[PDB]
Amino acid sequence: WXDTGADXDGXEW
Ligand SMILES: *C(=O)CCCCCCCCC
Repeated sequence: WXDTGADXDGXEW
């Protein structure tokens, strides 16, 4: 869990 969103570059998935 974490895989689907570090706080900035991308978003969810
Ligand atoms: C949450 O997304 C944790 C990531 C799961 C790690 C599973 C190991 C993968 C390499 C064997």
